[PDB]
Amino acid sequence: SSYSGPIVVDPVTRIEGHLRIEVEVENGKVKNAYSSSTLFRGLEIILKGRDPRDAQHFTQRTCGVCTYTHALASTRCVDNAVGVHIPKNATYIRNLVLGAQYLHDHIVHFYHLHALDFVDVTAALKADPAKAAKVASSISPRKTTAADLKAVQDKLKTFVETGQLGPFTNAYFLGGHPAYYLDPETNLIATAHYLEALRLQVKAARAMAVFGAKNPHTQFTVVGGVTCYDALTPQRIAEFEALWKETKAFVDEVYIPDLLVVAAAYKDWTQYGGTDNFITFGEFPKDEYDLNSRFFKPGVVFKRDFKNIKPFDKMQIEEHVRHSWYEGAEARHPWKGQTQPKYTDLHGDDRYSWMKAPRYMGEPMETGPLAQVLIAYSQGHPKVKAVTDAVLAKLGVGPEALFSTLGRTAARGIETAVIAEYVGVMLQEYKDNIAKGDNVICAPWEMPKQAEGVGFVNAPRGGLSHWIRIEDGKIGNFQLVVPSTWTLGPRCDKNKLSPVEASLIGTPVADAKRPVEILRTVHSFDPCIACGVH
Amino acid sequence: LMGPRRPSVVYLHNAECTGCSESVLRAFEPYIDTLILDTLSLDYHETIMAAAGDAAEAALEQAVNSPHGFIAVVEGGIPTAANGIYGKVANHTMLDICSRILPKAQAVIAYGTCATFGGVQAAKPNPTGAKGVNDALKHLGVKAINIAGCPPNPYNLVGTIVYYLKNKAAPELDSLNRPTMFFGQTVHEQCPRLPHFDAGEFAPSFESEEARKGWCLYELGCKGPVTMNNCPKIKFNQTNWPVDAGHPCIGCSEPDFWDAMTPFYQN
Ligand code: SF4
Ligand code: SF4
Ligand code: F3S
Ligand SMILES: [Mg+2]
Repeated sequence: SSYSGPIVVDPVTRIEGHLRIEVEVENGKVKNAYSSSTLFRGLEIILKGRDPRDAQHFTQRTCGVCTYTHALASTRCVDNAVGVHIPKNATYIRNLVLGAQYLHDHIVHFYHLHALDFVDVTAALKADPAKAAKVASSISPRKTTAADLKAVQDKLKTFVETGQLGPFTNAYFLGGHPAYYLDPETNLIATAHYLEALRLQVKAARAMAVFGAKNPHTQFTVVGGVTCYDALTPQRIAEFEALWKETKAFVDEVYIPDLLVVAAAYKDWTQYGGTDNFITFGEFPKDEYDLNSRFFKPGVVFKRDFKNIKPFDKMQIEEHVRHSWYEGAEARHPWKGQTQPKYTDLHGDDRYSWMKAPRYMGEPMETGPLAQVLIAYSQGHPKVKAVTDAVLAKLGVGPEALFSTLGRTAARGIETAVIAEYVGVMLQEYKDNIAKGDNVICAPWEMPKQAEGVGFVNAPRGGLSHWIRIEDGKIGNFQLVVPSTWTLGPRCDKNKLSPVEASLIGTPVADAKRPVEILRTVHSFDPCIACGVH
Repeated sequence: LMGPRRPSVVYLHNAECTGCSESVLRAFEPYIDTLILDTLSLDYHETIMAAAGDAAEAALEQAVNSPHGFIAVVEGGIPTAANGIYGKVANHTMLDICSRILPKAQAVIAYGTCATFGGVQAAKPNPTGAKGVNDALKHLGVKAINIAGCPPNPYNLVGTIVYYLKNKAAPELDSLNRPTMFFGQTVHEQCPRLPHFDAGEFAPSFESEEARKGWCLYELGCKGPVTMNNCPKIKFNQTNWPVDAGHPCIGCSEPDFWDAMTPFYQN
């Protein structure tokens, strides 16, 4: 019958970094999958022996998509190792830059990385812009007119008629494709908003630079707090607040309504891409030394048992190498980590990736927006509960819909909406604290000769941790365990498929030469291979 | 993907963190939509292109072999150790990919310190043998214009492309092959804290009242005096730059800065 045989997708585009996905398909459905990360840099090797204060500048260059997040994780890690308790204002400013990062990151992911799996941009040219404008105005309080959308259509028409399709060259939707479902008018609205998002994200990123010097790769964190005395001024706070407000409006008025319209059209995608286990670290602390003080709390769930959320024990993480291109087969806790590259080529000695395979109590764990949202929901988080219930009700689906590619994509929008609102709460608290006369942003500290430290960040892709062993006041060991490592790393020495590999089993493939269904699931995890491998 | 009227750009990703690609998305006046729809034809770019896998490979071959010619923009260092094995795309080493494609380009721009000078993965002990593009490909005659920084100011990329399209040639380049129109001044000579430097008014710590008052960050490690870039002039995101945020320059537009400029908090 249908296709039986291998499919390889190399490069996987519209991700960060260098990913090769291999699947075996039987009768048009995926029966096996391998997640192969094909670039190694070795930042952990490079850090050895250096000044712990330098680590955040190197590790920030783990990734420029999730920029700032590694600087924050390393600074939390060295703050922890030195035993410094940073001032309240440093926590606020660090938290505000992080909230801005999530909004930038998720908006770009949905439009610029994910949406071409679901939107036929060329079909937008046949749409009726008056009909499209009525649809757009019914899903958003933002009023869109026929002329608004005709402007987009005319621009796209001129682009396509030049024959230079640029980033749309060889798109899987060109010519039509059976797994693309949208009508012309919905394709035109999504395309209009893709283009709009290209300029809105400039403002979303600018918000990070107001306090954080620049985007990408911020430069305002130090051990002990932050450096940006200008961030205390009413002028910088007003500039941030105006950019945040505009970004939140876009989230609420453009991204979430689009996400819901697309999800409604692709409701069969509730049936693919599910996973069993979830881990999240919590984010936006009131207390840098207490994860349970975070607005989102840490937690662990096995086999979708959300009635029995397990506390997160940081000692139950081990990183496997048996199916990775490193020496040997021994899993290691990151305070005893090892990064000893040894390449065997694809499936040589059963090894096929430069990512290690993190396991929690021996199990493969999804992390990222779906873990953060589901675990916060199950902890009774009122804001997460209110918008996930509203999203479920709009879509007319039950909560089991969330254990899927569609649900993961929706969770990314839910977390964006919730964080966009919480950034305003954080901003008010920050303003309040300045008004009490607290203008301190950095605290003094001393470097110990020997210490261990760990820093935890829940980044846009999930639980990030940096682990340091200080020896003679220098980096004796520095290990990064990154969200995409959890999600997209390979099998472990118990041969358990990782979340992305397992989630791919059962994927239908209508056309093996244009396997957009594989990209829909892989992209729903928002892979970052520079992150996962470092 | 191309042919006609807009100049073709092939954008390659080697050993990189994608911060340089992100920096281009921050392009301002012109913005990135103007750049991709009006100015240029972006014919290959793994971060945002629609095609994947074989379809993406075919898009790349069509662009590189075009009789109309293409410009290459390259992000990331080339890993050369172990015969290039540490970095592959479509199961080809990055070294082989770049060796085959870049000699066919009408012009090559190395964008970001990794592509220009080797960058973060080339820092000691350089396990993957990462090299900048011109070092890696010297023997093939490749001479990329180097636009340095980690990441660079995207103003400097668009300014170099526009110059090239107008004048059919590279602008004046310094001895590191960087355009002098952007890299001809130290960041220090342009810095607002220079009067404090001259007066020997240095912040002794980040928590100090001197730091609050905006005194010079040289004692806290600032590499402004040895770094060529236009940061204080152009700023980033139309609003800020490191020492206006209170933090020293870490020298990120300079070759080997990860080893030359460290420890970052010492001078
Ligand atoms: S130059 Fe810096 S920002 Fe650009 S790819 Fe390299 S590490 Fe990333
Ligand atoms: S802060 Fe840095 S760039 Fe500015 S005057 Fe001092 S040493 Fe120079
Ligand atoms: S760190 Fe880099 S961004 Fe400019 S201020 Fe120094 S050259
Ligand atoms: Mg690691």
